[PDB]
Amino acid sequence: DRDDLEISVWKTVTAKVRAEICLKRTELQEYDISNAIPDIVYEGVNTKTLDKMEDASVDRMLQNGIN
Amino acid sequence: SASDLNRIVLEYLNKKGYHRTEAMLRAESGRTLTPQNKQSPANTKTGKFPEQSSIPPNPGKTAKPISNPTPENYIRAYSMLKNWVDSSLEIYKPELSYIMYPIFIYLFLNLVAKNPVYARRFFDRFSPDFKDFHGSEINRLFSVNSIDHIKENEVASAFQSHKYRITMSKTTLNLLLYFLNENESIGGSLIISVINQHLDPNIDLKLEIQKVKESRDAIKLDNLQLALPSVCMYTFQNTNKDMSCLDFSDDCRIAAAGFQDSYIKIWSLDGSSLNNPNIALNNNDKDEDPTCKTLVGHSGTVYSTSFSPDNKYLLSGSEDKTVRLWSMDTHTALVSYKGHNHPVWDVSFSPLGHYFATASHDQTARLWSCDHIYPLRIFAGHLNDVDCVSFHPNGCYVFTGSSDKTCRMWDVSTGDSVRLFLGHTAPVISIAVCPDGRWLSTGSEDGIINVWDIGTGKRLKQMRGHGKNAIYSLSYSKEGNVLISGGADHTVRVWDLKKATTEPSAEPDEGDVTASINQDIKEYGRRRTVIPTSDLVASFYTKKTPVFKVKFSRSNLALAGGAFRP
Amino acid sequence: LNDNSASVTDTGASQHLSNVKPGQNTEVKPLVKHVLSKELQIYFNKVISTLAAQHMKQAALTSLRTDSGLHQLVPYFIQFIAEQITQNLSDLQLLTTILEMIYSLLSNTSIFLDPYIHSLMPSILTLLLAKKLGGSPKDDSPQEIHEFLERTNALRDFAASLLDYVLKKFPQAYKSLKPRVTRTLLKTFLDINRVFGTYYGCLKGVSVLEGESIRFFLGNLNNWARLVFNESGITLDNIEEHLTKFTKEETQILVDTVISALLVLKKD
Repeated sequence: DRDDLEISVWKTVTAKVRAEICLKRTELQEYDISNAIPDIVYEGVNTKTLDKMEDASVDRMLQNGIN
Repeated sequence: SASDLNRIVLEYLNKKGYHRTEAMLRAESGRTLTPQNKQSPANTKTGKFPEQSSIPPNPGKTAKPISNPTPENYIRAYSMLKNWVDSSLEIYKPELSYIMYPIFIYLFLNLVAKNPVYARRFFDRFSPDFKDFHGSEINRLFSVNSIDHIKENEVASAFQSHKYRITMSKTTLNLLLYFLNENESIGGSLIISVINQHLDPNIDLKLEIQKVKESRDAIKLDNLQLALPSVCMYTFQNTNKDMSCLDFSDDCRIAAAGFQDSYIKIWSLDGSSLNNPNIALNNNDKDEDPTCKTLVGHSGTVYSTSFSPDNKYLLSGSEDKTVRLWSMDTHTALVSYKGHNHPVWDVSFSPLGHYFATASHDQTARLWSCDHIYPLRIFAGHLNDVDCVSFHPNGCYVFTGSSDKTCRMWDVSTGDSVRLFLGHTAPVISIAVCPDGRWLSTGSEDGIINVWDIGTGKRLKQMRGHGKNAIYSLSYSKEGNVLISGGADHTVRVWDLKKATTEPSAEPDEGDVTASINQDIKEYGRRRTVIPTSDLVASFYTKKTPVFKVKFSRSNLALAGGAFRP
Repeated sequence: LNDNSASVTDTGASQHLSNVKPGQNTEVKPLVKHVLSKELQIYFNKVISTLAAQHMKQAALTSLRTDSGLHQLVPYFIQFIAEQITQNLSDLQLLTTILEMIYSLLSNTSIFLDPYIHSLMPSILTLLLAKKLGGSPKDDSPQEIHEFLERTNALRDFAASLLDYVLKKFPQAYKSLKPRVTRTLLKTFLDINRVFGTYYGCLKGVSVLEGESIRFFLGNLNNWARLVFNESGITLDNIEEHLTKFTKEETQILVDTVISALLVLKKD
C-alpha cells in the first residue's frame, strides 16, 4: 500500500499538524470545522461576460467586415 | 401633560359607562404585559392546523390577552406516515414496506363505520401500490361501503376478532413510537390508538408509550440561546438606479424585481431554464433566453411586488392605479385589480394565501381577495399615507404603518382599528410581527427599530444601531426571536429581542476586547455618532450596495438582496 | 466573536494561490467555553453520554433530529463524532450509533449544515472505505469469519446508503461533492493492494451513484478483474477452485455486487 503518490505525500507532509489536532480534539486541510464556506448552486457572471463581449466584437470583426 | 391625559381618560370612562371597580380593573388589565404562550408557533405536538371550512375569519369567540393560560381525518393522518416511510430507501425500508399494509386496512375498516365517502376517497387513494403484494384481497374489499357491508366480507368481520400479528424489532418499534410521539395532533395519536387497539406487536404497550413520552420529556431545550445567521447576498449589477424593491420566492428559486420603466424582471436563482417547456417542445429556440423573463403589463412604475406562499403567482403593485396578477408558469398577466386612485406602495398576500392587503397614497389600506376585482374592506383612520402593510401570521389582523409616525392594527372583519401604536419620530417604512404573535416590531426612516406588545400596546424597548437613515426590510427567525434588519446604510444587522424584557433568553455564563471600544473611539464626536443598544450583536456591511430585501429561510440561512449602486 | 533570494515569492505565489482556490477564512471562533450557556452544555453532555436504555438513546436521537436551538453545539457534535470514529474504530455498535446521529442531524431541517459538508463527508467516506473496521475477527472458525464479515458488511451497506442521503440533502453543492466523492471512489478502487471490505465499500458507493458515472466505470472494470481475480489465460471452467487474494465467499460477493450496480445501466 505504498505505490500511491498523492496519499503517501499527504501522510508525510501533514504528519505533525494532524497529531496536534487529534490531541486537541479529545478535550489544504479539510477538517477545520469553523473556517469553511459553503458552495452556491449558481453565481452570476461578473468578469467572463466582459471578455465574452470583447471576443464577440472581435468575431464581428472576424466576419469579413459586415456591420 | 400625561396626568391630565390620565384624568381625561378617567372622566371619559366615567361618562361612557364604566363602573369604578370596572374601570380600575380595566386599567390594571391594560398595564400588565401579555404573558407567555408556551405553544407559541403551535409546536407540532399540541398544535393543530387551521380549519378549511370555507368561511372568512372572525376575531370573536376569544378571551383577553391579559389572562394567563392559552375530526383530524384519516387520509392526511395516514399520508404523513406514508410519506415518512416513502422518503427512505435506507436499511429500514422493507420493514416499513411490511408494516404499511395492516395500518391502512384497519384505518379503512375504522373509517367505513363513520364516514363512507371519506372511506371511498381513502381506499382508492392508496389502492394500486401493493395490489401485486397482497393479491385479490383489495378486490374483495371493493364491496365494503357500510357497516352492514362489513358483515358480508368474512375477513373484514374477522379483522375485529383476529388481531393482526406482526413481529417487529426493537429499533423499528422505537423508531415508530418516537416518530408518532413527536407529532401527536397531526394524526400520530390517531395512528397510535389503532396500533394499540387493533394490532399484535411481537418483540403491555401503554407503559411503553409512557416510557417513550417520559424519556422524550427528560431531554429537551427549555430556554433557547441565540444563533448568528448566515446571510447569502444577491447583488444585482446593471440597474442604473431604476430597480425598486424586490422579493424572493419560497424555495428561493425565483426573484422578482420591479423596475422604474414598467417591467417586472423574473430571475431563476438556480440558473434554470425558466421556460416551463412541458415535454412537447414545439419550436422557438431562435429567441434569446438569458434564464430571465420580463413581464410587461403595467403602465406606471412598479413600487412593490409580493409572492404567494403557493409560489405559483406573483402580485405586482404599480403607480398606475392597478395591482396585477401574474402566473409564474406561463409568464403572462391574469387579473387586473382596480380599487385605488393613488399609487400603490405595498402589496402583501395573506399567510394562507387567501386574500391580499394593499397600501397606497390615499391614506387608506384596502383588503382584497384574489377572486374579486374590487376591494372588500377599507382601512381608514391614518393621517398620512400608508407605507407598509402586513398580516398577523394567522391572517386575522392587519398591520399598517404610515408616514405620520404611527402604525395601527385593524380587525379584518369589522374593519375598524383595534390598536394604535405611538412613539416613533419618522415615517414607519417596514413592519413585521413575530411568529409568536405577541410582539410587533417596526422600523422607521430614523434608523430606529422598536418593539411593542399587542396586549398592552405600549413599548417594551427600542433598537438604536442603524444609521439615521431608512430601514428597508425586516425579517424574523423561524423558531424564536432574532430580528434581521436590512436597511439603507448598506448593513444587515442582527438583533436580540429578549434582552431588556422579562424574558432574558439564556445568556452565556462567563468577555471581549472589541466590545464597548468600537463606539468609544468617537472620532466624529459624541453628539454626531450613533450609540447602539445592548440588543445589537452583529452587523454585516455590503460594500456600497444597499439591501432592499431580507428573507430568513427555514434553516437559519437568511438571504439579502439589493442592487449594486454605482 | 471572531478570533481577536527573496522569500516573498513563496508566500505570494503558492500561499495565496493555493488558498484562494479553496475559499477564504477569517477565523470563526469555536472554543473559549464562554460561548455556551450552562443549560446548553448540560444538554450537550446529556446527549453525548447516552450515545431500558435504548429508549434514552432513541430520545437523544430524536432530540437531535427535531429540536431547534442547537446551532451553537453543531460544531461540537462534528468534533465528538469525528473523534469517536477515528479514535474508536473497532466497535461496530458505537459506529452504528454514530452513523445514526449523523443521519439524525442530517434530517434536521432547522440547522444550517452546508458549511460543515467537508468535515462530515470524510466520516462517511472512512466508515465506507476503511482498511479495517472491526479489527478483531476471532479467527480459526469459518462461522466466525462469516459472522464478522456480515457484521462489517452491515456498516458498509449502511454508510453507503448514508452517502446517497447526503448527495440529495445538499443538491446546491452538486459539482462540488459529486465529482469529489466519485474521484475518491475511483482513486480508492483502482488498485490491487487493498483488503476486500474496502473494495466492497467502493462498489456499494458506486451503486449509490447513478447514470453515466456508473458507465464511467465500464471500461476500467475488465483490467480490474484481470488483476484482482487472476484469469491469466483461463477458459472459465475450473473457476470454483482456481483462485488468489480472496476466499470463495467474498469473490462470490464481489461478482454479485459488481452486477448489483451494473443493472442500473441496462434498465434504461
